[PDB]
Amino acid sequence: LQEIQQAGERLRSK
Amino acid sequence: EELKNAEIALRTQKTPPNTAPADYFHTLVQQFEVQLQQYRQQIEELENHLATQSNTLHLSPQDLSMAMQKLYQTFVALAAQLQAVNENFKMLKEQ
Repeated sequence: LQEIQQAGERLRSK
Repeated sequence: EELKNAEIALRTQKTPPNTAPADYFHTLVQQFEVQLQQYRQQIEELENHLATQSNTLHLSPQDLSMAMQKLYQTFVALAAQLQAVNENFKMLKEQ
């Protein structure tokens, strides 16, 4: 899930 | 997009019968400038989601709770944004 992957990325970046 | 391009092309043709190509090349530079970083960001995210699916084996239930709390905070500040936009547009329609 690319939005889930982006949100996990946002977890990783924030 | 192609159709509009061809129509303007026909107009320019009926007009004809080096700065522009260099400018178009530089624009082709600018277009991809950000897209390379889009690729890099999507790649770092691919590595991240791959690492997470490696954990997707079982894991502990709490992360969902963390995401739910951040979800309520997100929707709250988003209601702040939306309520702000609504109230300002209502002040406008009043004016």
